[PDB]
Parts: sequence; C-alpha cells; structure tokens
Amino acid sequence: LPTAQEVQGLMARYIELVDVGDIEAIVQMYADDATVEDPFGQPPIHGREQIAAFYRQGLGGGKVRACLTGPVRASHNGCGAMPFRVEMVWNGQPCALDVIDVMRFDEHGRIQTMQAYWSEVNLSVR
Amino acid sequence: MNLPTAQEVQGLMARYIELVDVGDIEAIVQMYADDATVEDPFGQPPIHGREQIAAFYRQGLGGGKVRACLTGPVRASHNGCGAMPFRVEMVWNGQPCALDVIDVMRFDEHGRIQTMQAYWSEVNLSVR
Ligand SMILES: C[C@]12CCc3c(ccc4cc(O)ccc34)[C@@H]1CCC2=O
Ligand SMILES: C[C@]12CCc3c(ccc4cc(O)ccc34)[C@@H]1CCC2=O
Ligand SMILES: [Cl-]
Ligand SMILES: [Cl-]
Ligand SMILES: [Mg+2]
Repeated sequence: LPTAQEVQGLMARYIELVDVGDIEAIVQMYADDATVEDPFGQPPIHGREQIAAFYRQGLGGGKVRACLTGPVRASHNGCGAMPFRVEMVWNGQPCALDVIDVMRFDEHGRIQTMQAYWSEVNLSVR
Repeated sequence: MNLPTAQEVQGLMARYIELVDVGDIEAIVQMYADDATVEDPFGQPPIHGREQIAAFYRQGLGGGKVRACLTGPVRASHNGCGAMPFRVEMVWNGQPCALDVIDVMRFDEHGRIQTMQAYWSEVNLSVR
C-alpha cells in the first residue's frame, strides 16, 4: 500500500486535477472497481464510465475551483482524509462549499473508495 | 434526540472538541454509545465499549495538558455522520507540538457516537 507520505501526495494531486478540471486525469486515478459516495449518504457510484459522468456533470462547465484548506491527514493503511473548499456558481449565485474527502488507495496507488462529507449546512453564498 | 440532523451533527461534534479541550473524560464517554468503537489512529485495532473507551481517553488526556480546537467547519451528512478537522496541542520532548487530525463520526438513533475514526500519523505532527 502507499505510504503515509505517498497518500499525502496523491490526495493533493487529486485536488490539483479537480481545480484544473481534467476529467480524464481524475478518472485515471480511480481503480477499476472503485466506488464514489458523494455526498456520503447517497448510493455509491460504481464503474469508470459512471465516475467519469459524475465528474463531467460536476466540473463540465469549468468555473469550479478547489483548494485544500489544511493538510492531508494520512494513515499507515493506505487511507487519508483532507479538508478543502469548492468554489462554484449556482444559478448566478457565487457559492462556496466546504468538503472533507476520505479516500482508500489500493496497492497500485489508485483510489479504491472515495467518500465526500458535505451537505447544505456547508454551503455559503459569497 | 433521534438520529441527528446535519445541523445537530455539527453541534454534537463541536461539543466533543470542547470536552476534549477541557479534559472531561466522563462527559466524553457519555457521548458514545455503550457499545461504540474507536479507531484512533485509523489503521490500529478498534477499541470496543465504554469501559475501554474511557481508559483510552484517560490515558491520552489524563496527564499533561492537551488543548484541542477546530480548524474549520464540521462537515455533516444527512445520515447521521460527519467529519471535522482539528488540531491537538500537547508536549513532546518537553516542547510544544501540534497534531493535525480529522475525525469521522457516525451517530446512532439516540444521538450517541456509534463509531469514531481518527485520521492522523506522524506526518501530521509538527514542532517549533
Ligand atoms: C459536484 C459539485 C462540484 C464538485 C464537488 C462537489 C462536492 C463534492 C466534491 C468532492 C470532490 O472530491 C470533488 C468535487 C466535488 C459539488 C457539489 C455540487 C457541485 O456542483
Ligand atoms: C492522544 C493524543 C492527545 C489527544 C488525541 C490524539 C490523537 C487523536 C485524537 C482524536 C480525538 O478525537 C481526540 C483526541 C486525540 C493525540 C495522539 C497523541 C496524544 O497525545
Ligand atoms: Cl486543517
Ligand atoms: Cl476547513
Ligand atoms: Mg445501540
């Protein structure tokens, strides 16, 4: 499994890819059988095509920005958690969303699970 | 209460940090379900039940002064879970150090913590 230092680098790279909006590069970071729960509480998304569709829908228009708001926390069993802020426009209202992602990596450094914690209580109008 | 709403999760998890900061072990243990599990750090074997959880917090908080504070908002779901970023300050080698942590908590139908997972390792420890 990736080391704690490697998890920090992978999760930071993921945020960099979200921020520039490269959907294909993001999808490549996921394992074949990965699941995404975003927001956590909703049914998982499974499969490369469906994960790509989710990022295409979320990031498609451009105008999404994302940045870490504190350090990546990493374990020694290939998992980590990170806090970040997403900036977007929701029907002409510029908004920000505070999120924590929890990720579990496989032995190849790919994302096996992703769980995103947020709800409407984490939304703010700018 | 019942299963906490997202707003209630934010309040419960913020209170937990206040109780860590002041070091009220009994009040912390009362927030946990009787059969709760703690994984701290995540990756180590779970701790089961209030007796073992009390012992863990008394070992961690019972000695030198520990301070804890949120470093950003609590993220909450609609299914009784949340995640929060915070910083713990304590002493190591006679000097102050800081540890950055993210806890993930799942609450039960009575508003008590059923599982807690704490994400951190030595890469999150800092000094000077
Ligand atoms: C999908 C989304 C944009 C990106 C995004 C959101 C929420 C959680 C995320 C978690 C991620 O790891 C990456 C991107 C998002 C927003 C919710 C509403 C929206 O437009
Ligand atoms: C135990 C501890 C103080 C408190 C604490 C630590 C780590 C994770 C935590 C998670 C919590 O939800 C509450 C308290 C801690 C530190 C690790 C070493 C130390 O001194
Ligand atoms: Cl932080
Ligand atoms: Cl934050
Ligand atoms: Mg019960």
